[PDB]
Amino acid sequence: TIDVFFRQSWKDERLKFKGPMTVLRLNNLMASKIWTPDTFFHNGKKSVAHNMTMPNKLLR
Amino acid sequence: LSQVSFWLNRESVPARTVFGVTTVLTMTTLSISARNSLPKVAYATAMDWFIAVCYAFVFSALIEFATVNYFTKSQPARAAKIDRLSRIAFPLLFGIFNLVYWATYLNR
Amino acid sequence: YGYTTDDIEFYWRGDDNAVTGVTKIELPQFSIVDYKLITKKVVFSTGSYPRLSLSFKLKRNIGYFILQTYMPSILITILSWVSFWINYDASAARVALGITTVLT
Amino acid sequence: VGKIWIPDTFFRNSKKADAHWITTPNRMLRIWNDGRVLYTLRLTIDAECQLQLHNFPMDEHSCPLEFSSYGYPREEIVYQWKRSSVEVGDTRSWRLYQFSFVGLRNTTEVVKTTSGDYVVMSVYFDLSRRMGYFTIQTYIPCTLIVVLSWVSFWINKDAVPARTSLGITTVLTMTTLSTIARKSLPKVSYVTAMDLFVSVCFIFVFSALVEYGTLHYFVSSQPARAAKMDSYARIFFPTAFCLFNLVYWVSYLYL
Amino acid sequence: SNMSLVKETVDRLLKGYDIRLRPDFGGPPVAVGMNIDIASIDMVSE
Ligand SMILES: *[C@@H]1O[C@H](CO)[C@@H](O[C@@H]2O[C@H](CO)[C@@H](O[C@@H]3O[C@H](CO[C@H]4O[C@H](CO[C@H]5O[C@H](CO)[C@@H](O)[C@H](O)[C@@H]5O[C@H]5O[C@H](CO)[C@@H](O)[C@H](O)[C@@H]5O)[C@@H](O)[C@H](O[C@H]5O[C@H](CO)[C@@H](O)[C@H](O)[C@@H]5O)[C@@H]4O)[C@@H](O)[C@H](O[C@H]4O[C@H](CO)[C@@H](O)[C@H](O)[C@@H]4O[C@H]4O[C@H](CO)[C@@H](O)[C@H](O)[C@@H]4O[C@H]4O[C@H](CO)[C@@H](O)[C@H](O)[C@@H]4O)[C@@H]3O)[C@H](O)[C@H]2NC(C)=O)[C@H](O)[C@H]1NC(C)=O
Ligand SMILES: *[C@@H]1O[C@H](CO)[C@@H](O[C@@H]2O[C@H](CO)[C@@H](O[C@@H]3O[C@H](CO)[C@@H](O)[C@H](O)[C@@H]3O)[C@H](O)[C@H]2NC(C)=O)[C@H](O)[C@H]1NC(C)=O
Ligand SMILES: *[C@@H]1O[C@H](CO)[C@@H](O[C@@H]2O[C@H](CO)[C@@H](O)[C@H](O)[C@H]2NC(C)=O)[C@H](O)[C@H]1NC(C)=O
Repeated sequence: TIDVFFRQSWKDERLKFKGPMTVLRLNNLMASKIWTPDTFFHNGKKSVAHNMTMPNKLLR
Repeated sequence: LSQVSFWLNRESVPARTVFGVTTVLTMTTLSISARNSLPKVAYATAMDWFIAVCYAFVFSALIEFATVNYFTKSQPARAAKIDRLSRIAFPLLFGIFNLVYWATYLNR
Repeated sequence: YGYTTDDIEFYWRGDDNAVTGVTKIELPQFSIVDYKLITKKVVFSTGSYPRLSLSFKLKRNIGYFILQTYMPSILITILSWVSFWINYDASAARVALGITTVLT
Repeated sequence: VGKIWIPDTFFRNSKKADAHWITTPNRMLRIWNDGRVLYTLRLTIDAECQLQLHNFPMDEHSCPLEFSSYGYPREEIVYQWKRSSVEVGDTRSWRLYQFSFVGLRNTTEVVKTTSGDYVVMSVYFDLSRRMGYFTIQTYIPCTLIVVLSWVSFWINKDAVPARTSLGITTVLTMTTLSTIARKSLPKVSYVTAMDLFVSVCFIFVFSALVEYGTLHYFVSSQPARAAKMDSYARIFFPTAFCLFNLVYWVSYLYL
Repeated sequence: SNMSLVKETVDRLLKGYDIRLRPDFGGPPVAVGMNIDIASIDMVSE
């Protein structure tokens, strides 16, 4: 068993913006409307994406 | 095995004591391990009655040895007669009980 | 998770009576001696985050282990002492006693 | 059900509970023309019952089932039992093996919490443990091991290994019986009736072995001591055990 | 009726409410106070 913060980062030029902020710190809920990678573990057996009290995800 | 003890020399007091107590403890072990195949019901089952009667037979064999030891060196003929009668009665009665049990519960 | 300390700040409402119900907890194997509330910040590669900490101190009851392991051990050791009164000629008895106590 | 307002009733002492969904959600709604709404659903609940296991296995308990609203205090939601409120069925097809259902009662109280004062409804089910499994499992075995220890008093005192073997085997199997008996209870710290009975049986078998040890010790200095001691044990052990049984059962039954 | 007031109020409060943004999204941080009511500590497993 292993408990991890798994961090991914990529470039989506469709999501460039210009405003008073340089970084938008959005919840897990925004990451569902954009494309994200379909990363899986090859030797994984039955994993957990924790969602208490909310989906423990972060998009920026 | 408990009944085999009746065919030993009356001077083998440690040997027959071992026989008796080890068979009684084996009966206790078997009862404890067989009570786990069942759920924890509050009543006795046919298997429980069979194990109880087997325990009674083993304990009776031990009591018979204790008696014949009590009567050796003071009434050897009585001890010899008790051993001889046991050698016949115990296996015969065990066979009778088995016939009755297995005819009772296998025909319901 | 995702908000840093420049977005969100945690505290305990009441600052000590934030937590209730600890005094009524019944554990058959432990006893809650003390509990505390803490407020601090942690730092990961993605920034700094607020944190609250609730902590309990559990003291294990000894009675079960007294009646379960220590009493049998002491009784077996006493049973082992019993052989010192048997005469040396009775070898089989003393050997059986000592071996049973040791192996048990 | 999900389109009208539904009260947020929850069960306060449930470790876990679930609704039923086979083959569809086991739920029913009925609405009368005056606006009266009846909502029923099937539930399976694991509910905590803090057991005081003193007097085990002759232990009787009142297990509660408490429910209230999660977010509406007494000013907003009030619960009320009807006259015909809690109905049990045949009770014979239930899964109570070690316990028998005595009866039930209902109560209603007001609990104060961190978010307000809430009407709390309770049902109490009375359950009395059945003394039929632990009899066969512990009481007859321990009693038979004590009698097996007594058997040592009619063995000739000169046969040291025989009687010492009987003694040590009886003590070791009493230890095993104690462990097996305790395996049923949770790891509580206090002493229960079963522990009392098993400890007394152990004292009995160890007293038999100590009696034989003393008999062997005194056969070298004063034989008549041992000669009388054997008969004294033969008469004192069964009598003392029967008296202990009388005291023990009269105590733990009428209590 | 108080029902109409409450309904109008609840509709107005949720009129154009962006769940994606926190209170004071670009401003100072929001302070969250926590209470805990422990109902049971069930099984301490070694
Ligand atoms: C962290 O992540 C977790 C994992 O995602 C997450 O858990 C999930 O939470 C969500 C939301 O809370 C759950 O979704 C709800 O499930 C309710 C039922 O829950 C039980 O059943 C599911 C399986 O559900 C199937 O079966 C029921 C009944 O048969 C169907 O109603 C379902 O649609 C679904 O059917 C599909 O799947 C079947 C195979 O299973 C197929 O055969 C079938 O054909 C369908 O394909 C179990 O998984 C649940 O177990 C979990 O939860 C329990 C909770 O106690 C745990 O103990 C357990 O361990 C599991 O964790 C559970 O047993 C649904 O009722 C519910 O849907 C209703 O509500 C939503 C919200 O409003 C509506 O959008 C939805 O449309 C439904 O409303 C309609 O239906 C009700 C009747 O139920 C009507 O009364 C209502 O008016 C409305 O009707 C209208 O719409 C209908 C369209 O549906 C239409 O037909 C009508 O005509 C009318 O217009 C919702 O889906 C999800 O199950 C959880 N999953 C798991 C694995 O936990 C967790 O919450 C997250 N945590 C946090 C903190 O965020
Ligand atoms: C259980 O374990 C926890 C964690 O080890 C204990 O919490 C610790 O509590 C002490 C006393 O409150 C903290 O010390 C404090 O440190 C701050 C740091 O600036 C200092 O300013 C204070 O004066 C005080 O010395 C300690 O930091 C804290 N540990 C952690 C990791 O935060 C707790 O006391 C233990 N016992 C119970 C009953 O909870
Ligand atoms: C369940 O609760 C109801 C309401 O609290 C109890 O109803 C009472 O029943 C008695 C009959 O014994 C009547 O004399 C009272 O007038 C009833 N009270 C009301 C408010 O109607 C009922 O007895 C409870 N059932 C139990 C405890 O088994």
